[PDB]
Amino acid sequence: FTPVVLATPIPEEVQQAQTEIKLFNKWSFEEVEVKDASLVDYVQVRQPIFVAHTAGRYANKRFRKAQCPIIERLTNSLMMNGRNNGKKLKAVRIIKHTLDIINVLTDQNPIQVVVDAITNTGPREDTTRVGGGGAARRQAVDVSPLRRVNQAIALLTIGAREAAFRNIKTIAETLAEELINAAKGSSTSYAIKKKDELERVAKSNR
Amino acid sequence: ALISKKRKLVADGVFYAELNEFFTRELAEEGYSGVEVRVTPTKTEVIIRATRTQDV
Amino acid sequence: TPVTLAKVIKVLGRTGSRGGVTQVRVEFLEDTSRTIVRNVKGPVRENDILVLMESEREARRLR
Amino acid sequence: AVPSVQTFGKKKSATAVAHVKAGKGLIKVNGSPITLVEPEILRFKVYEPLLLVGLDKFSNIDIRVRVTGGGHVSQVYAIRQAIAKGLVAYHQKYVDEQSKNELKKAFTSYDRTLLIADSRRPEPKKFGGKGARSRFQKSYR
Amino acid sequence: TAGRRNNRSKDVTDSATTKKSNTRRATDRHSRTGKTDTKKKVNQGWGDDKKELSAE
Amino acid sequence: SLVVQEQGSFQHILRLLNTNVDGNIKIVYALTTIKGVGRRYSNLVCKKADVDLHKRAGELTQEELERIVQIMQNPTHYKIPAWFLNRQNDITDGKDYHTLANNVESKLRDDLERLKKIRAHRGIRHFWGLRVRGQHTKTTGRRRA
Amino acid sequence: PGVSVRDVAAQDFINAYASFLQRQGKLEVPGYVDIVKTSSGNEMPPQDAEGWFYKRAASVARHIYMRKQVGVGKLNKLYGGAKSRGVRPYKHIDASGSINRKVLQALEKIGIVEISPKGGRRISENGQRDLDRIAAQTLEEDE
Amino acid sequence: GRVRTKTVKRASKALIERYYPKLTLDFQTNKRLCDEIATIQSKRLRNKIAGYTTHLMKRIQKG
Amino acid sequence: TRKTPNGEGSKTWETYEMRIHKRYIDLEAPVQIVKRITQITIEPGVDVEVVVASN
Amino acid sequence: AQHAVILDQEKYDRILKEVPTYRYVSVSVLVDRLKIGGSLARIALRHLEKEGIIKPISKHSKQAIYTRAT
RNA sequence: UAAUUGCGAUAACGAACGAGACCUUAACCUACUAAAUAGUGGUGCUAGCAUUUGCUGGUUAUCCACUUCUUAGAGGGACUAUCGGUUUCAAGCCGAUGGAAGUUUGAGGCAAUAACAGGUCUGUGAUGCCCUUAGACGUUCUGGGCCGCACGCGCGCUACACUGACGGAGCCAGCGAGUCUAACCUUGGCCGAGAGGUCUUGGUAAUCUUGUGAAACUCCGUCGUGCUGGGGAUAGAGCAUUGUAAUUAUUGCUCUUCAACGAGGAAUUCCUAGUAAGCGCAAGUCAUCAGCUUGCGUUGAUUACGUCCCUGCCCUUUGUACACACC
Ligand SMILES: [Mg+2]
Ligand SMILES: [Mg+2]
Ligand SMILES: [Mg+2]
Ligand SMILES: [Mg+2]
Ligand SMILES: [Mg+2]
Ligand SMILES: [Mg+2]
Ligand SMILES: [Mg+2]
Ligand SMILES: [Mg+2]
Ligand SMILES: [Mg+2]
Ligand SMILES: [Mg+2]
Ligand SMILES: [Mg+2]
Ligand SMILES: [Mg+2]
Ligand SMILES: [Mg+2]
Ligand SMILES: [Mg+2]
Ligand SMILES: [Mg+2]
Ligand SMILES: [Mg+2]
Ligand SMILES: [Mg+2]
Repeated sequence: FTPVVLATPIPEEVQQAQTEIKLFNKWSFEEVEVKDASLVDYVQVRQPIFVAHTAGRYANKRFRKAQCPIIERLTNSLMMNGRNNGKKLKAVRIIKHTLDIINVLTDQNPIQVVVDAITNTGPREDTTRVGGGGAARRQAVDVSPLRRVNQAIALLTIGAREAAFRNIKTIAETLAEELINAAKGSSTSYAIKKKDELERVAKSNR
Repeated sequence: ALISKKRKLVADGVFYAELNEFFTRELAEEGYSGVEVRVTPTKTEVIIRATRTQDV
Repeated sequence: TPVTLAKVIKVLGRTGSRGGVTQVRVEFLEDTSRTIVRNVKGPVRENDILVLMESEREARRLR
Repeated sequence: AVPSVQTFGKKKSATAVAHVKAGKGLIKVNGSPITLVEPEILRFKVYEPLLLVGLDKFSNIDIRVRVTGGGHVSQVYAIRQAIAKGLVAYHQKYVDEQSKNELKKAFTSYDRTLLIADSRRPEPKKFGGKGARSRFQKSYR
Repeated sequence: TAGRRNNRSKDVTDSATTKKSNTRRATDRHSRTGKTDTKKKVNQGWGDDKKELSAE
Repeated sequence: SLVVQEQGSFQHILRLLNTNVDGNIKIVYALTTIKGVGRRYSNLVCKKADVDLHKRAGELTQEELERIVQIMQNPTHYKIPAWFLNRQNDITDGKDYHTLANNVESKLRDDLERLKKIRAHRGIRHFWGLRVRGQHTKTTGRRRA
Repeated sequence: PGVSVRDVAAQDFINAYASFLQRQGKLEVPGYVDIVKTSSGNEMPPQDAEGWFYKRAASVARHIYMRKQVGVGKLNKLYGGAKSRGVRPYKHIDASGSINRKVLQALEKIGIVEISPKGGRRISENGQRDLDRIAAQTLEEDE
Repeated sequence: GRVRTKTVKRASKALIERYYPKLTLDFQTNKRLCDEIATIQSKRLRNKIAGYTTHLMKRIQKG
Repeated sequence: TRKTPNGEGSKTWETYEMRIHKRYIDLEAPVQIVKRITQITIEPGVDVEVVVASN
Repeated sequence: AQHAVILDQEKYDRILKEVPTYRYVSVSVLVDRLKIGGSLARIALRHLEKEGIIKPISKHSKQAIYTRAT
């Protein structure tokens, strides 16, 4: 990669990967393709980044929320429930650990496994509350791609958080564990179950 | 003397208020319209605005 | 499972009493030239892609 | 006197000033090499401008930066801004325009807001709540 | 007949859990004075629109 | 630090100071289930007796334990500052003590009794099962007794 | 190459300077060490037991090398953390002006720091020496 | 929402009325015109006016 | 300060303020001009203070 | 206070034998084996690293990661 | 449209108050004027490490120069600009590009007519009337009380932990205030485990406290799921501080004592971007006392970008025997 060194020296692994390929903590942004129709344009993956910490303005326009790198979107949803509001450096680190753990098990790309877990837990159709007067039935509706991504992330993180509460396992482990099972849904994961049953309920009313 | 600049400017403001009051009570039948004070070397100057200055 | 893919043609408007539901006309990418109007859940713009878990059905007004 | 410029960067109330002169390629923040900077999770943030434009191009210059104000994040976004803005300010008065314009192109394409300062800023709180928007709790009766 | 124990073993009077008690809100617009006023005495104070020209 | 072995030497549930102590918990914190000895006091005592903090309760030695007790009931001779002790300057003999185990139950009564017997308001307040330290008794402290 | 402590990572510098004075034996370690709390805003004393006087002195040293002059009040405020008031909210509190003042005299009698004019304590010319010395030693571990 | 008040719209009407020779499709020079030709108390007000004199100008050329 | 003299009503705080502007100009002069400059250029509201030397 | 707190030489050997086939080993992974409460677990990771059987791909407190040796 | 904000229709045409304008604060100036009470480069003077020039500091004036950063005067800048979609191709609205900034640029101040038996006579030496006025309802002095505890309701603080407690270590803000006929903000040095004490010192302040080295946070360890080292209520014993006085314990410090609380029923509050939430700090009060408020900055999300279902209020239409106006 044609090394070069100046007064204050920049390290090898630092020099090497950075100017070669623009990639994660260290992980490949290339490959990593969304295996489902739609769900593309709503999952970021190129443009590539270094860490999941970015100060963007994603909130001031309706759909621009989707242009955020989806790894970072996964992290943002990690910091919540009171005490953990803010505290992204915490979260950023947890993701880094999580990715490494996911990579150890069943190889591939941990950033790809993330993409798998997202696409698989998004409900295709759902129900809402339509009054009709008095006792209200439930109307089936087909949920958007955007909500499909959001709810996928929210479902994944929550289930991991609750599974990481009051037990020896850490967040990164359970977070990984969830994503792994949610790669191809094993129905052993909090997220998949909730997805399937949202389409189970949406099926019985139709 | 020897005052803070902050306390000094405030103190002067309070001085105007109390002075302004005393005239508004005292000079009422002279048509007291309000005052202004000019701080100079050697003197403090107080100008009485009144429609009727012959009684003042 | 007979999965069916459809692209959003148009944004018709908001249904539902609360109003968090949108009426949308779509075109399937596999075997085009037919359009059905579907009720969505989340936020939607034109050229999105809705996965219709059952190919032939539709709805109009909600309460 | 040698060829030299000075730039800054701002995020929140943090303002990071950087002096870019001609030299053997040192990069220093307040006391020290750019190679620490600790948060260190955010380390690759302030590396970013170097690797965006390529690890060379600093060989002919010297970079020294100092930060006052802000916080352990707020300053990190500020210094990387002053580093990149400086490299592009240097080619402005010394190298040729077309090299500069390629730098602004290689930066802005990706960016973080590297040449451009984030305009966000704390909103004044008002009475009736602990927050700017937030109100207090009311019980009715 | 003193201390926590005794009080703890006693029932709590109902007046504890009672309400705001109101007592004369909805009568607020109806004067209790029984007097009222008179148009003449009011026209002396505030003048009447009948004599207005002579005022201007 | 290291991987250890021992054999059968360590025993769970060792008894000292008229109380029981769990063997598998670290010795500094193992000493705390005894009345009168908190986290601080436990720590300093172990350090003064020259015992390893990384050890559990079930380990050490019948001699180490014996030493630990000896210091707890004579803190002032083994050079502990006596701002470090729970009962100092008495009110009878003026001496400095540290009351331990079953005895701390005894010295609460003694003290509590002196107030009541002397008819001090703090005493009277105790006898009524109320809060002494002067806190408002309207809202707080309902269930209690 | 040439070296300043500014070229060494904050943590593993002091750790190496800590392990230095430890290895050394010329200390002045008052003896109320292991019984003291390092602040009123702490629950428990340092976990290092025999130690940690080195670590602070090594911390203290470096901090005072990094600037003109510092006093006891400045170190009290530096090292002092947040104290749990129990059921009451947290507040910032200063640390012990004994541990710090005695650390200042024990490093001075050892010649790494001197009482400065203007007030405070200035890094000793001999201290620059020794600090820049074990600094470069630490960069040897990464060679 | 940005809706120009009467005062802005009213002046712009009155300007394009009598000053159509000169003005322009360009705000920047129209701005400079107003400072010379008209009396306005604030920079902000003038820009609001000059901006709308420019809008009306632009579409007049379309009929 | 709260607006109400009493306590009733939703609690409306109101904050007044007073701005203090302070300038200084250094002159190297004889005795004449200073004394000429201090007596005149007087003004209500402008506090004029003239200090001396280096210390 | 439910098992897993001390040494029990049979456990030591259990470790040396059972650590392989673990793709992921850590504090949580050691406890899940019905043994080794978290303290000695954290020590175990260090001594198993003295020679082989685990590769330190991770770093720090609250997260440990090791892989079977190659 | 945020707006009787406009377009348009039009027996109306053109106008004023209120909205808008305006004013203040936060954003952009390598263009203007400058600064030992702000700061940079250079040079002396000077310390350390490497030595090959180097790297990192010291020196309220040893000098020379500058104004990017800081400060505040005068200006400039935005007008929803340009282009394109949509619409009576109207006012407008939406997307893209550019831009310090395009949600009234963000947040405030000011704010017409009219109503209420809203609240305040306990802010006023504002005030009608009534009451009282020497055994006083005047006033002062001693002491107690407003804190009193079977319980009902409301704003909150701290938590039930392992995105954690603890211990070392890293170590970064902003809005403020501070002493004259006085004792205010306090660096520094010693003594003390602590709280604190003592000797001195700078400051009427961009000059000194103060870079307010604040806290969450970041790092390395200890603990391991057990009411545990989570939690810190209650209570014992001792030491200090404010004050004439601390008992019903003003506050602070140390040891000990180690409660409820395993995410909270029916219900219900607040909120759309540097916002929510987490986090501390200054100021008000203040001799001493913040778990309160007013502002401040730090860390920094999820989800809408919609509707009239619930609730609240406005608008027409309509009825009226109400006009002191459904009390
Ligand atoms: Mg105990
Ligand atoms: Mg600190
Ligand atoms: Mg600390
Ligand atoms: Mg300037
Ligand atoms: Mg843009
Ligand atoms: Mg009334
Ligand atoms: Mg009044
Ligand atoms: Mg009261
Ligand atoms: Mg309230
Ligand atoms: Mg605790
Ligand atoms: Mg900590
Ligand atoms: Mg003592
Ligand atoms: Mg416990
Ligand atoms: Mg909850
Ligand atoms: Mg206060
Ligand atoms: Mg209050
Ligand atoms: Mg009618």
